[PDB]
Order: sequence, then structure tokens, then C-alpha cells
Amino acid sequence: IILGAGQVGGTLAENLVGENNDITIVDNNADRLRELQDKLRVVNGHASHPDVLHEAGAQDLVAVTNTDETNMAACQVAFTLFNTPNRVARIRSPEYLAEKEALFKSGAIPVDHLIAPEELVTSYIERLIQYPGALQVVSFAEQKVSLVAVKAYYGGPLVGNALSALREHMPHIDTRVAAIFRQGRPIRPQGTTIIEADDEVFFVAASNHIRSVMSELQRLEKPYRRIMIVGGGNIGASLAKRLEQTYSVKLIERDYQRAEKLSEQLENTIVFCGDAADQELLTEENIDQVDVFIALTNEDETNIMSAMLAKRMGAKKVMVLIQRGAYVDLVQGGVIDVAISPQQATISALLTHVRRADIVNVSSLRRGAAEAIEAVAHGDETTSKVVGRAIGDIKLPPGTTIGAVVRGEEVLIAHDRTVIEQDDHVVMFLVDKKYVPDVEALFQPSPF
Amino acid sequence: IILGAGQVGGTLAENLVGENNDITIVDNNADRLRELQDKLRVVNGHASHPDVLHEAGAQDLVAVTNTDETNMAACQVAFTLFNTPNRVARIRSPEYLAEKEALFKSGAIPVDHLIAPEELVTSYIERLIQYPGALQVVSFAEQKVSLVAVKAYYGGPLVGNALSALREHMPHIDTRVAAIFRQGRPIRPQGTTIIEADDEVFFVAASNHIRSVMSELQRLEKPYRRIMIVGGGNIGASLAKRLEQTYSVKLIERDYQRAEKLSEQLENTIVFCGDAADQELLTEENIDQVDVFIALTNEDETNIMSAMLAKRMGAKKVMVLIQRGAYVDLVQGGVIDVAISPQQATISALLTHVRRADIVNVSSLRRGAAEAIEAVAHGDETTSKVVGRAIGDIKLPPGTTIGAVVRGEEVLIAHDRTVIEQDDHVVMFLVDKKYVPDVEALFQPSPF
Amino acid sequence: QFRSIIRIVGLLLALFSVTMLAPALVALLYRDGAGVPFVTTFFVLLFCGAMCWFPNRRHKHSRDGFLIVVLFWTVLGSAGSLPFLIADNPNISVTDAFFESFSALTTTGATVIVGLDELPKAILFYRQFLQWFGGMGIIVLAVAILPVLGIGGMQLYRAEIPGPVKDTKMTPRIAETAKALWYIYLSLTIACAVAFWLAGMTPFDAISHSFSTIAIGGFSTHDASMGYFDSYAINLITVVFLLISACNFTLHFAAFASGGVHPKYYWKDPEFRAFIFIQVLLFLVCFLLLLKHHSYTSPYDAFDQALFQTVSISTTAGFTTTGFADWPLFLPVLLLFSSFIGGCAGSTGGGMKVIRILLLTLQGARELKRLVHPRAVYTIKVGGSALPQRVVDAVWGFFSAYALVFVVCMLGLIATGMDELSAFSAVAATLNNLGPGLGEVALHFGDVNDKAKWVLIVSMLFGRLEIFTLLILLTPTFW
Amino acid sequence: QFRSIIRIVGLLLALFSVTMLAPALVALLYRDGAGVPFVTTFFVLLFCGAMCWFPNRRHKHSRDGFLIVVLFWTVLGSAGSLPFLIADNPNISVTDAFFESFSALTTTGATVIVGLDELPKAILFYRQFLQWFGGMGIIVLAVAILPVLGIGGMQLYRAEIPGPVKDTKMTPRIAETAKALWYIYLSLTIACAVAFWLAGMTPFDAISHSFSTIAIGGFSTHDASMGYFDSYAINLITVVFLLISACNFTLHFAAFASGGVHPKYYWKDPEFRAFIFIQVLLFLVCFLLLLKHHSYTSPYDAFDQALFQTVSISTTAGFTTTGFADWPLFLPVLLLFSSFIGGCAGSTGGGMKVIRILLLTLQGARELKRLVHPRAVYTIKVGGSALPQRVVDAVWGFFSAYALVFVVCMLGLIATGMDELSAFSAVAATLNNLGPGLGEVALHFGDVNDKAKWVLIVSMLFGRLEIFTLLILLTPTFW
Ligand SMILES: Nc1ncnc2c1ncn2[C@@H]1O[C@H](COP(=O)(O)OP(=O)(O)OP(O)(O)=S)[C@@H](O)[C@H]1O
Ligand SMILES: Nc1ncnc2c1ncn2[C@@H]1O[C@H](COP(=O)(O)OP(=O)(O)OP(O)(O)=S)[C@@H](O)[C@H]1O
Ligand SMILES: Nc1ncnc2c1ncn2[C@@H]1O[C@H](COP(=O)(O)OP(=O)(O)OP(O)(O)=S)[C@@H](O)[C@H]1O
Ligand SMILES: Nc1ncnc2c1ncn2[C@@H]1O[C@H](COP(=O)(O)OP(=O)(O)OP(O)(O)=S)[C@@H](O)[C@H]1O
Repeated sequence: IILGAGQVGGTLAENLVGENNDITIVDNNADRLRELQDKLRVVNGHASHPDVLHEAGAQDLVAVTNTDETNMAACQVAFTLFNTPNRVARIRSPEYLAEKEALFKSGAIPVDHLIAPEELVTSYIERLIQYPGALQVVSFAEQKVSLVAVKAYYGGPLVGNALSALREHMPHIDTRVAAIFRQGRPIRPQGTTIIEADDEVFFVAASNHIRSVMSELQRLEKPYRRIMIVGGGNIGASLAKRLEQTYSVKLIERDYQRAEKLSEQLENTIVFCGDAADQELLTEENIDQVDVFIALTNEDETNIMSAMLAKRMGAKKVMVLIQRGAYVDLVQGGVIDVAISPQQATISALLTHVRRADIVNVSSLRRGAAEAIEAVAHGDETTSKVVGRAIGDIKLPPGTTIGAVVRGEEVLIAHDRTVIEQDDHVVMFLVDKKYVPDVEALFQPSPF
Repeated sequence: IILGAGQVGGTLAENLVGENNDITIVDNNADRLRELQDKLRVVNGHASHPDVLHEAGAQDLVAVTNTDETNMAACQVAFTLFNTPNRVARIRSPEYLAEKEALFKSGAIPVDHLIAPEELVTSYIERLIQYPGALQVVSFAEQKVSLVAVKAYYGGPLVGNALSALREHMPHIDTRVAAIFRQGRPIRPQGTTIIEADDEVFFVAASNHIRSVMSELQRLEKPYRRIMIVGGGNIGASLAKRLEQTYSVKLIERDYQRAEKLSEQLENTIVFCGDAADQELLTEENIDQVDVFIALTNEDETNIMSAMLAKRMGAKKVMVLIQRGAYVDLVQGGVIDVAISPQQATISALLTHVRRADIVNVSSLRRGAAEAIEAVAHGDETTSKVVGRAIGDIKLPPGTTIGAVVRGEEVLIAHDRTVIEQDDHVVMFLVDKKYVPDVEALFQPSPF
Repeated sequence: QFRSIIRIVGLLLALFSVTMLAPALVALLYRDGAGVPFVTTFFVLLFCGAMCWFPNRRHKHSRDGFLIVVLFWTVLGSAGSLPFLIADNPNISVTDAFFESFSALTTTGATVIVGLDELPKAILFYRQFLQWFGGMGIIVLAVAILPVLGIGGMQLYRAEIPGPVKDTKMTPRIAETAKALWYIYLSLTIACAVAFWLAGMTPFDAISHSFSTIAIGGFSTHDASMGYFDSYAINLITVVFLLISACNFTLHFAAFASGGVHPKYYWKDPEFRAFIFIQVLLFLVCFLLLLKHHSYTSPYDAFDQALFQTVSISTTAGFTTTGFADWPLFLPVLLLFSSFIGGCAGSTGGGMKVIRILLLTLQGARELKRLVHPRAVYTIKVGGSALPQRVVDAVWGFFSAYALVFVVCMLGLIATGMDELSAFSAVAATLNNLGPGLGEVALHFGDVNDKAKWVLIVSMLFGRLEIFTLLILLTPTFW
Repeated sequence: QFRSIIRIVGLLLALFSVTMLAPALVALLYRDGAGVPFVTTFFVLLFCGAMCWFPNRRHKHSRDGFLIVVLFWTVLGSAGSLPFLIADNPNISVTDAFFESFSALTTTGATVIVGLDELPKAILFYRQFLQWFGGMGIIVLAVAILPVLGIGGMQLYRAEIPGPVKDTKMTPRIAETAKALWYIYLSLTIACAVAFWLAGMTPFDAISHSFSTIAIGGFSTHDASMGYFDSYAINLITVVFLLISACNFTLHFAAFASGGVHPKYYWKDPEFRAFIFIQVLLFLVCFLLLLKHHSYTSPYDAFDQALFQTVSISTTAGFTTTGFADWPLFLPVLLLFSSFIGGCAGSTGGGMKVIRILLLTLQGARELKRLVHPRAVYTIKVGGSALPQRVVDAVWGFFSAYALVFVVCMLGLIATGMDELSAFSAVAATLNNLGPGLGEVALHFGDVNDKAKWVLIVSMLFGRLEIFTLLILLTPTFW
């Protein structure tokens, strides 16, 4: 049961329905709801009133309003009067985190699982800094496997080389190209494909050994030392409170009364008072020695026109925060090295709870029609079409290509000579997402 | 004398100073002013008070505040108490136009020349519709000459062909490639250069015969019939009042009380009530038959995420209105066919008054470092280095290439065999704008 | 409340008596006539009009306004019957008289007197004079007192409509509209009156037919309206003096404001721009159907007969210069339907004035467009600025009330022994203030039953008052 | 655009042929009948239905919806004429047949065949069956496909009805209204059918008169509708099975959603709350006028005759169990006016459904109140929440279009040689979908001229389609 027809509710309502699971979304915004009703059953609803929420739940939880407070009431109304299972409710306002342990580990509020957006993006941004040279890092439902994306340039070890020409050596830890994004549109990896310049080459890597992969491909640049931020809001302060202990941080906030509290809350950080495009402040404070220029503002236009400037002065890298998640590929690449989306990360976390124990887990690498997925193979060779059969012998739908296999806690890179065993978590790249209930029907065990 | 340190005042303050002319700008915004003071003398000023305005004017007019009303007072204070010459003052609010004739042709208000931004952009947008297939149209100080830009694709008559291979025939009316923009960065035209795909090929054309040029290159598509707009503001209504008589207009306004007045003011137009991303409204109202999808809103983010959708459904063409002029090249090309800037058109009109009778007139084709200019050759062969000498024999600074010559009312396309006569208006393309006082010193007559 | 009202009533009864003198003066300047009932009435009314307001000379000041104007016609209409009751020359019954009193004052024009040609020339002036009086009455009311009330039906009437074009000053009302409008009224009556003399007919018929065309009444001193002299001039004068008198008098105020600057004031009013097209298309189609039928030997007569009948029936005038002999049955019916589109608002006219129809045609097509473009925003074009949703409601509730009365008044005439067809032919002729029955040469109002003539009076008021004025009388909220 | 439309057309033509079998089956199960035309039609239509969609099996997806539903009746109605043309047992003209084809399918009930009592029992099943098919047709369209288009006639309808009451599982906009409603349809036809068997009449007349009463119908296997057996039971069943079948079927959806919790769903719907009062007040006044007239000897007959005629004429049913012999002329007229207020919306239905009248009476009285309190704020009470100004406009533009067609369709029947009264008696009977002429002397539709019998077809569509559906076809904006 949802309570949103927004980019969260709409992206879920689109992603989750393969007839595998059934749900009902709620929203007072009719023009958006019956538009989102295409993507199931729609209960028009007013707040968390029991009529809509409570009656829909039993005999016929995700709560994504504008506000957190309304969301908490909805989980309590469903827990008090029906005792409904699960209950994931997004909570944004920081103080509900600052006392989360007191509140939530006392069981008072009924959130079974939290989705704190400010926390998820800020942890994510720190995850890119840790592996220098990584454009995007992809996370699946299984923590063990993950994709790491790099950028191919002129003079790179990976430009123009034949894919299989790199597959002849298996040095130390090994990799595999699961996806190739170029010009904004997706190229599935083939033996015949050549790595041209300015591509998003998505390498596969065991989550434990990611840095090892990038250094074997000679792409692990020097660790970042000097960082620069531009947002004083919820993400800007959280990131500073995480980086001042390990990196030389500088912040730029244009609202004094907020710039003061950032001076109080951050002991070892230098917060400023200026606009992002203040050339004097960027020159006066040594921007030609900046290694990354995270911009975390409200308006996506401001992040770009400032992160484009910092590259021009110029910084070693730049990152923006495109709030709506629909344009991440469009702004990314070229002048701006990295573009981050909270609504392609907030939804990334929601598709790991909903999809739990299911056939497919939708990765964080969803952009346009392409999306990476993780399919689960249940049943022995008698009740499954896809078990025991070697990877090269599976008649996968067009565009789909297996990149790896997760078996328990060990990541096996997909090779044509590999055997899929029972209860595997296969990681693959779909160029076209209209094929899921074909995959969802292929891996799914026949009746038991 | 200016009164702004904004994109208008800053772009002027940068463009106009070649030591050819001297000015003084006024602005209460210190951090922006002494930043804009780099680009001359700065008078810190409060409103149009005579101390700053009036004292600066005599013994030591352009007025670009946030408001029109303040601007009118400044031109009157300078005209009443000193009787200052010229006086160009921007006025945006429509009603000051609606009664302009009553007010201004009565001489009451002292504006010698008006710069009404809403009018200039809306006339400009109609200028692209008139020549289908034109990405951008460039206007110089001389109305007679103008550049027309096109887009080279696979299957185009101009892709891969050698430039000179097109110069062997001079059929009917003739053209010439004055500039080539590709990948956002400028390529000056050479004999060795080849026209690759997705380029901005800037053809030269006499303003009278522009359509004739594009049809001889087989690029004049069918005239537009069905237009769609998305802004209900000052530009949206003005454009509708100009197109409902000749084109089948549809408008989309999301504020009802304003959608009603548009139904009253526009007799033959269909105005709507909806958000730009309302897929139902775009499908319900036959968008797959739209020929151009002008988007004229406040937020540049909204124009893009809607004009990208209309191309996707899809429309035949799309146009946005990127308010700040600094990103016109970045958004343009690719998915969105055309991007318009009012502050690359408001400034385009101001550089035709200021530069009057001067050595250089800065064209409307300013993007990044590249800008097209028009240089005037005064003096007979005895007091000028550049007169009588054939075009191929002028040691022009690097990147500069002559594209045409305007002599009185006749446009002579530049050929290597052409002779520059006295009092000519030469049209050329600078890839790098740091060279102007070299050109400004080359064409300028030696002492008389 | 009622006290100062009876002051107004008895005050008007006195003014009505002063009118009775002018007829009897004719019954002595002429002596083909009987004048005593007019002088007997002049006295009895002056008393009965004075007796009410003398003990009620106490002065005091919307609920006031509705109850006045139903008394302005109820009282004056009853008082109008008195001359006919007294005189033995007509030999007219009471209900026939109350009918002819109301039919005259309401400017209806439906008569119940047979062979009025040879009736005295004194009673023949009083009938036309009462149309003149009710002709003036509607003008002062429609332009001034009535719009304030909220049933103005004049251009963008609703409550606020303070003089429309060239509305300067306007602080004095009724009193600055009763004085100024009279000059147009008198200067229009005389112009036609001497024009009929220049056509050739007697002074009496020249004048007493001017009281009738200008007041859009349709009466006559001859049984046949303008077939008494089938001369193109008289028709072409009666045509042009009905078209001129049918349009908005607030637009006839384009002559008393700094001289003759007419055409701009006239043509820029959408009601007059639709009065012409509706008038032309009517006569145009009523002509082609006569030429294709060879109803008349020479197309000049057909032009004469048609161009008069469409403009004497669709302006609510009610004049008959023919017998529809060679006309298809299907022509009197179409003309009768055109009666609902009466003269332009603010003028002496019929039921659903051009705007009510203009607004109705405008709005009815918008509902046809929205069916394809549901999410579009549409407006009404009539004036400079679109109409408020109050006015669009005030037309569509007026159509509803109209076809609510027209059906109850029909099943009320049916019960009294009439037939379905004659009822329709009667109420559509009385609700619209037309007069002639129309149809395939049908209604003669003498044949009408006694208890139907009452219902007809009940109806002709409903049309003369804007239907709501009397419909709210029986509401619980008003009382 | 047009391509995928013809796919739908040929698909329905095939489905219509599959219907043709059930008649011919009876012309062989029964011993009185002619089956060759039905089986001749079954083949030729299956071909002509298949020939269109085979080269058009290309699938593709508002302007689409209006043009479908005028083809849904134009195509199926023409196809319905074929059996009558072929069979020589009722040798009958083409236009008489197209009329009887449309009159049947459009659920009108206006017949042009004299002495159908002894006609074969095979053509007698096909006429009643076509009413059943058009009975189902209106239900699937009125409640499902038609509301989305923009003309609702369904409680609050403009284009936004989830049914309001139990708005659940509405995903399939038409695929679960055709499936679920059929059970109500079949469970209603059988109940009355066996009830007529318990009344005593033959299986054929028992069943083929259920096809006629459950749908709005009006047809019969006897010249006189239900005077064939003047038994109170048959009337009292036909009365209750018209009242039950006339109202909103989404209120009959109070039985298929968790069993029989009827009374709350029914009575809390204001349309049903006004369907009863309008039905009671009619019969109540139609009863006191019969008792005061001593039209019938015993008030049980008067009760029987009245309570059936008001509920067979105001529901658009069209059943005549009398000749209005002792009835005042003034009763058939009043009943014909009551035809406009047909069955509750979303059901086999009349010209202006109860809401259209209910909304009309509500809004018309608000316009009477505002006249006294101009500065007050008023709203409409009908549902839970007051109506959007879109719907109030969509009622008042519907009245205008109605009385625009009804007048053009009238001056179109007059020209073809009919008389004013008979035209009115005809179009008011066809626009509302009521077969009887309804006068003291009836209109018998054989006497109607050939060209008029076309205008009547043109008209009965206008009523069956919500008038706008076909009125926008001739707009410039649609094309
Ligand atoms: N009282 C309310 N009850 C329920 N939903 C509400 C209420 N007020 C606002 N909303 C929701 O507000 C949402 C639109 O705003 P938001 O979702 O907050 O914007 P957004 O969060 O940036 O978009 P998202 O994150 O993709 S849902 C819709 O889901 C509405 O249902
Ligand atoms: N043009 C700008 N340049 C620099 N900083 C800015 C600019 N505009 C806004 N900011 C800062 O960003 C803040 C906006 O933060 P809030 O709206 O309160 O929370 P938030 O930052 O929007 O939430 P998120 O996580 O950043 S989307 C402002 O208060 C300033 O601190
Ligand atoms: N009282 C004032 N006196 C002088 N300048 C003022 C005053 N108030 C605002 N400004 C000007 O406001 C400007 C910043 O806002 P705007 O220029 O209106 O924004 P903008 O117009 O979109 O930018 P432009 O068009 O490139 S100047 C500066 O030029 C300030 O000098
Ligand atoms: N998301 C949107 N979709 C569609 N129309 C919008 C949207 N946002 C704003 N508008 C319209 O654009 C208007 C903004 O106009 P104003 O700010 O009053 O003047 P203006 O349009 O900004 O001036 P210009 O010339 O367009 S920059 C709003 O009032 C709406 O009419």
C-alpha cells in the first residue's frame, strides 16, 4: 500500500508491477494519480484517515507524502487498529534521525524500515569520493556485488581496445563490462563492440574489492585531498559532518544566519558566505587546487552554472545534485563529470525492500529504458528452465546480457563457460525494460 | 552612462570597451559591481538620485535596473537638469508599450531609443518560424546582411561534402559558410574542413533573400502549420497575439485566472489550463501533429523537461527559452532543436545603438569566446591599411575569417578575389574575441 | 413598506386620469364619437386615485421594486378597462374589456372587437393612446428602474448596467431617463406621423398609427392592419420605423450627446449587429420561399409583403398586411417562432430579446466545442469583455422559466376547451407581446373562452414584466 | 484514425449476425414463421461484416469515440432493416423497414406495421429481440464508454464518474461493465418473463414481452400493447418491472457487491429520490383527474389504468393499455410533456433524464432566490458536494440543443405535408424514444409521409445518442 503518485510512487508503481506483486496507491492529486494509474487500483485519499488507509489494508506499507509527520501518523493508524505487516515510511527532517535510536529502537513509532533521503544521498556521495575516478557506483539488493562505472578518454587504457582483447588475461582480481552507455543511449556489450571515447564503461566488481579492480585497470587516480561544497542545506551539512574528519572541506553558503550554525555544528570545517558564482571567492580560496566541487543546492540550474564554472577555473572534478531524477544521463558526462539524483537513490532503496525474496531486484542503474536487474534462480534442474544450463546456452531476451553471478557470499564473474546453480542471484544488464516479465518468467521456477 | 552590473551591464561593459569608447557604470551591488568592474569607473549609486546620475553625466544613457519605473525617472532627471544626449532605457512592463505612441511620440518621457525585451524576443521567435529549418538567425547592425544557421545530419546535402566542392557552382543567389559550431566549440571554416554530422553550419545570406538561400540548399522544409506554446506570461501572450492570425496556435497555461484573460485577449487562439508535463493534455490535443513546441516559462528547467517530452511524443520541432543567456549553446542541438535567450537578444539590440558609427558592431552571434563582428573601413587607400587590398591579402588575426561585405544596400559575398572599397561594412567571424582591438586597430583609419 | 407604496399607486392613478382628457378632447373636436365615459372616468379615477394617497401622503424609503411594477400594470391595466365598460357603443363585456385594456397597455395588440373600422373615432384614439402610454412605460422601466432591480435584460444588464455606452453622469435615474428619452419618443412619433400624412392618409390614421408602430404595439383603426392601403411607402415607412424603434434606446442616445455621431455607437454594439443579421436572414429566407412558391404575381409585392411581415412579426410589432393565403402553412409557423426573438433590449419588444438569443446561441456553441476539447478555457465574445457567470446564468434561468410558464399557461388554456394547436398559437402570441394569432390563418380572439382570456392577461403580463418579476411574487423567500 | 474504426465496425456486424440465428431457430422450433431472410441475412452480413475488417486487421489506438457510437447505431440500424426487406410476409417498403429497424434497435417502439397479431411468430421475435439488443447497448454505453466522452447523464457525470457508490475495480472502462451488467440484465429479464408465465400468458408472449419491458422498449405482439389481457397482474408486474428497470443500473449494482444491502444505496441517491416523487406526483394527479371525471366505473380500473399509463409514458416505455377514450384531451398532452422526464440516467431512458430535470428545477429556483438576495452565495444540493460549473452548463446547453433540434425537426416535418399538431406529437414521441403518438386521436405512424419517416429516424437517434453526440458531427471544430 502506497500513499504517493510522485516520482517515488510513480517509479515504483511502474517498476514493481510484473503481476508478481499487487498493490494499491493513494493520492488526492487526481490528474497525477490516474496518470500514474497507467504505469494499480486507486483509492482517492485524504491524509492518513482510516477510511482510505485502514479499510484498504485489510480484506482488500509505503507512505510518501510531502511531509514526514503525516507519514508517521499513517503507519501508526495501520499498526494500531489492524496490525499490518512491514511498514516502510520515508522521513526526511533530520531531528527525526538525531533521536531515531531513542524513538525508533524503543519501538514507539511503527516504522519497520526507514528511508531517510538526506542520509542515503550523503552516504552515496562519500561512496564515490572513496574510489577516485568513478562516475557512478551501482548497488544491488545483494551487498556483495556492485557495478563501478568509469569514463573512457583518448589516451585511456580502454579506448579502441577490443573487449575480448582485455579478456585474455585474468590478472589477480578480475572484472567484466556489464553495460556501456554512450551519447546518452545504451550499447549492450558485445565481442564486436569497441570502446570509443567518452563512454560510460560499467565494470562489474565484488563490493569488497572495488578499489582493487580500478587499480588493475590503471584508473585509480590519487586519493582526493581537497573538497569543495556549495550547499548549506540538509545534504550539505551532513556531508561536511562526514568529510571534515578525513578531507579538507570548504563550504559556501549564501544565507548568513545559516552560515553561522554551520560554523557551530562543524568544528573542523571552513564555511563561507557567498554565492556559488562569486568568481572572487572561488579564486581567492584557491579553486585551481580543488579535487572535487560537489554542488548541493535547491535549484538544478544553479548547481550546473556553478559546477560548470568550477571546472572552468578549474577544479579537478565536479559533481552536481539534479533534484528530479529524470535527467541524470542528460547533464552527466562531458563538462560536468558526475550528476547525482536523490530520487534515483531514494527509489533505489525502496526497490530493495519491496522486491525482497522476489524474482527480480531492480538495481540503482536505472536510466531511461535501460536498467540493471538481479534475477534469482530457484529450484533444482527439475523445476526450473534456467538452472544447470550454462550461461552461453540461455536464450535470453534481446539486449539482456549476464554480467555476474552471486552465490552465497562469493561473486563469480559471468563467463560463457559458467554454470548457474540453484538459489543464485544473477546480475545482468537490460537495455530495454519492457522484457522483465519475460526474464521474470524465465528464471521463475515452474510449479513445485 | 549605465546603471547596471547585470548580464546586460556586464556583457556590455565587457563588449563595448576597446579603448574606442569610454563609459561609467552604476550599481549598489558592490560584490557584483567591482566584479563587473574588471570586464570602467564605478559610481556607487542609490536609485536615480542626481548626485550619482546627474553629476557623473556632465563634466566627468543606459538604465537597466530591476524596474522600468526607476529607469524612466533616471532619463528624466538627466534630461531635465542637464539635457544629456541619446538616452536608451529598457522598459519591460507591457502597458508602457500599449500606450507608447501616446506617451513617447508625444515626447513626454525622454527615451530616445527603447529596448522592450518582451517585444524583441517575440519578434525574433516569429523570425525563426518564417524560415523553417533555421536553428538560429543572426542580425547585425546593418539590416541588409544576416546569417542563417542550419543543422547538418546524416543524409543531408551538406554532410561530408568538401566546402570548396560546394563553391564550384554559384547558382542563382549564392551563400557562404561564415562559421561552424560543433560539439559546443567553434570551428572556423577552412578549405580543408569537412562538414561532419550534427553541426551548426552558419550560412551567410542577404536579409532580403534568406528563404531563397535555404531552398537552393534544399533545406527549406514545408511551412509550419500547427504551433504549440507553453507560456502564458509576457512572451507567451505576445507570441499568440502574433501567430493566431497566420498559424494554428495552442497555448498551455497552468494558472486559471490568467488562462481566462488569455481567452479574452486572444480571439482566434485556444488557451488551456494544464501543466506542461501533463501527458494526457499533450496526447489528448494531438501533439504527434505539432510542428514546433515553443516553451516560454519562468524556469529553464521546466522548459527543457517539457520541450524534451514534446520531442519524445513527438513533435516535429521544439524550442525553449533559457532565461539566462550563458547556456544557449549547451542546451541547444541534439534533442532540443532550438534554445532562445532574451539576454542574448536584449544585449544584441543594445550593441547596435552604442556601437553606432563606430569601428565594430558586435553581432547577435556571440556564444562563448566566438562572436561575429562587422567592421567598417573608412578612408581612401592613403589613410587606411585595409582599403583596396584584396580580401585574400589581409593579414587578419588568427581565427578571423571574412564572410561578406555590405556596400550601401547590396550584399557582396566575400570571395578571395574581392576588393574592399571605402566605407564598407565587412562581416566576419571571430573564433576568439580577445583579438578585437587588433581588428579594431587594423580597419580603423590612420590619422586623417 | 406598503404605506409609501400606495402613495406611488394613487399618484399614478391621478396621472392616468390626466391622460383621459386628451381622448375626450378628440371626442369634441371630432363629434363622431362618445366622450362621456372618458370624462366620467377622469373624475372617478381622480377621486379613487386621490382617496388612497391623501391619508398616505407619508413619505418613506429591491423587495420594494418588484411589488411596485406589478402594481404599475395591474392597477393601470384594470383602470384602462373602465372607458370600455361604460360606453355602450362597443357593447363589450367585462373580460373582453379587461383584455382589451391590458392588450392595449401591455402593447400586445390582440383585440377582441369586431369591425372597429366604423367604431367611433374617440374610442379609436384611446386604444392607440394606451399603446403609446405602455410604449413609454416599458422604455423608462427597461432602461432605468428595471435594470437596478436585477432583471434588466439590457446589453450586459445584470443589476449593474449604468447607462451602457456614453454613460456619463447617470446619478439621476428614472427621472433623468423619463425626461431625456421622451424627446426621442416624441421626435420619433411625429416623424412617422407626418410621414404617413406624406404617404397620404388622414391625420387620424396618420397619427394614431404612429402611436402604434413606435410603441411596437400592432393596433389599428382598421380590421386589417396595413392592407387598408397596400402602398409600398406606408409599408416601407412602417418597416423602417419598426426597425428604428426596435433597437436599444440607450443607443438612440447617440444623437443627444454632441450631435450626430451615430454609426460608431450603433455598429459597435453586438446586439444591433445581431438584430440586423437576424432581421435580414429572416426576411431573406422568407423571401426566397415566396419566390419559389409564386405566392405573389410580381416580385415587388412579394418583397413588399415579406419584408414587412418578417419585420412586423420578429420585432413583436404584430401588424398583418396579408392573409397568408398563398403562403405555405410552414411560413406562419416559422414567423411565429421568430416572435420569441423580439426587438433589441432596452426597447419596446418581445420575449427573448436578441441578446437572450445572442447569448443563447453563443453559449450553446461553446458547449459544443468543449465536448472535443474538454480541458480548454472558453469565454463569451459579446461585448468588449466576456460576461460574468452571473449573466450567463441569468439567461439560462430565463429560458427555463419561460418554457415553464409557456407550458403551464398552455395546459391551462387546453382545460378551458381550447385545442392544443390554438393554445400554442395564443400563448406564444401573448407571452411574446405579439398580438396576431398566426398559424394557418387561425386565432380570432373573440372566439377565445372567458376563462382563457383571463389566463391570456395572466400571460401577457409575464412577457411584459420580465417573466421573473412576477414569478418571484409567489416565492416564499420574497414574502 | 479511420482504419482501426472500420475494424470495430466489421467486428460488430459479425456479432450482429450471430444474433440473427436466435430468430431463425424459432422459425423452425415454432411452426408459424419464415426463417430464410434471417439465415439469408446471417450469411450476407457475416460476409459483409468480415470483408471490411480482414484487410483492416491492423490495430491502432475523444474524436475517436464520437464517430464510433454514431456508427454503432447507423450501421447496426441499417443492418436491422434487411430481414424486413427480404421477407414478403410483411411486404413493406424500404423506408417503412428502416424505420422499424431503427425504432426497434433505438428502443423507440414506434411501429409502422398494421395488424401484427397474426404476423408470423418468427418476425415477431426479431422485432422484440432488437429492442433487447438496443436495451443492452444503451446500458454499456450510458454507464461506461459514453461518460468518458463528455456527455454523461449519470448523477454527477461531466466525464468523471467512478460510479460514486462502490467505485471499486473500475480499471476496465468497458470490459467489466459489459460483463457485470449483463447478469443484472438477464436476472431482470427472466424474473419478469416467468412472472408473465405466472400471470398466465403463452411462453412466447411471456418472454418476448420481457425483452420489451426490461429495456425501455414499447413493443408488442398485439396491436394494443397490454389491453390484450386487461388483467391487473400483468399491468402490476409491467409497472413494477418498468420502475425497477428504469432507474440507474449502478444503483442496481447494490446487489452484486457483497449481497443485498439495497435500501442505503438506493435512497441516498438523489436521482432515485426524485424518480419516485416525479413518478408518484404524476400518477397521483393523473388519478384525481380520472376520479373527478368518472372516466372509469370503479376506482380499481382507474387506479389500474392511470398507474400504468403514467409509469409507461413518463419512463419512455411507450405502452398503451387504453385509448384515452373517457380521458380528457388534457391528459394525453400532460403525459406527453411528462415523457421528457424519462427514466433515471444510466439506464434505458428518456429524452431528459431525471437529473437533467432535477438539476433544471434546482438551478431554476436558485435564479429565483438570487433575484432578492443579489449579494448572496448559493450552491446546488443534489449530491454530496455541490456541482462544478461545468455540469450546470452541460445541463443548460443540453436544454438549448434539445429545443433547437425539436424545432428544426418540427419545421422539417411540417414541410413534408404534416400539420403542426401531428409533427409535435411525432418528434416529442421520437426524440424522447416514446413510440406512441399520444393524443386523443393518435398518430398512427403508417400515415406518416415517407420523407418524414426519415426525419423521425434522424430524430430518434438524436434522443438515443445524447443529442450532442451527433450534433457535434456537423461542427467545423470536430472535422
Ligand atoms: N494531505 C495530503 N495527503 C496525501 N498526500 C498529500 C497531501 N499533501 C500532499 N500530498 C502529496 O504531495 C505529493 C506531491 O508532492 P511531493 O511528493 O512531496 O513532491 P516530491 O516528494 O518531491 O515528489 P516525490 O518525492 O517523487 S513523491 C503527492 O504525492 C500528493 O499526494
Ligand atoms: N544560489 C545559491 N548558492 C549557494 N547556496 C545556496 C544557493 N541557494 C540556496 N543555497 C543554500 O541552500 C539552502 C537551501 O536549503 P533548504 O532548502 O533549507 O534545504 P535543502 O538544502 O533544499 O535540502 P537539500 O537536501 O539540499 S535538496 C539555502 O538555505 C542556502 O543554504
Ligand atoms: N534601487 C536600485 N537602484 C539601482 N539598481 C538597482 C536597484 N534595485 C535593484 N537594482 C539592480 O538590480 C540588478 C539585479 O537585478 P536585475 O538586473 O533586475 O536582474 P536581471 O535584470 O535579470 O539581470 P540583467 O537583466 O542582466 S541586469 C542590479 O543591476 C542592481 O543594480
Ligand atoms: N510549469 C509551468 N507550466 C506551464 N506554464 C507555467 C508554468 N510555470 C509558470 N507558467 C506560466 O508562466 C507564467 C509566468 O509569467 P510571469 O512570471 O507573470 O511573466 P513571465 O512569463 O515570467 O515573463 P516571461 O517573458 O515569460 S520570462 C505563469 O503565470 C503561468 O502563466
